[PDB]
Amino acid sequence: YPVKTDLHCRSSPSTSASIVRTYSSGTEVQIQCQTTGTSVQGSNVWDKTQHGCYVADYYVKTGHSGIFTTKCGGSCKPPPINAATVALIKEFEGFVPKPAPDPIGLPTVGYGHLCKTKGCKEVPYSFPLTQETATKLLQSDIKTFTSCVSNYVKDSVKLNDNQYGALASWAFNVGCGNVQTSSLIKRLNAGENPNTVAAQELPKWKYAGGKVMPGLVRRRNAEVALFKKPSSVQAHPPKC
Ligand SMILES: [K+]
Repeated sequence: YPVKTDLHCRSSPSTSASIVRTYSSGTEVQIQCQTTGTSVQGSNVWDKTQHGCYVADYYVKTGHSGIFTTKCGGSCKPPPINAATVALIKEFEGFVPKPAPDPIGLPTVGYGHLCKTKGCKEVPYSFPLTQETATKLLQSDIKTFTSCVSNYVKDSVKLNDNQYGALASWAFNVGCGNVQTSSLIKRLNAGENPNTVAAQELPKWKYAGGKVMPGLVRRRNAEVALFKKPSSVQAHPPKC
């Protein structure tokens, strides 16, 4: 069932409970079970979703007002990437304020955003982009990659925000399928010291067309330096 608005998914069926994640308008939810809690726009019905958190049923488009399924009788979103990670991706992707005017093939904008159309009008920000809107665009794009990193790395392997951000930057560059089959993920999951794994594995990802690319050597070195940058903030597994 689609949510009718940006809808908070809470740890209990209560507007006072902590927010586990927020579903954007139109996102599909599957209802495990329903319960009663805080009245929202005249309905006290709350739905437990596929993520194990609770949403106000008023904002889920089901065709029902009352409880219609099992009575009851979460999983934190990966965090946004930090400032240092954004700065690294901007260094290596550059900044493009507007799409090339009449492009051959699909253009880029912002910080390495590949457009789906030549006009790129499906991007939800006005052209030209500013540093602010390029960053928001990047935070949206990077969700694919923080999601797959956080999926493939075991939850017993704690990564700080710099480590997580470095992997997100790598993943964005190489794609999730490559992350999944990487020795990097394998060695992290075997319990090897993360900084050692990163330092040894990331520099291997330097080849294009059988040829070592200086730009990739440079990027992997910057990703290694970010990975090893000390932090006491845990990013993986997510906390909420
Ligand atoms: K995981």
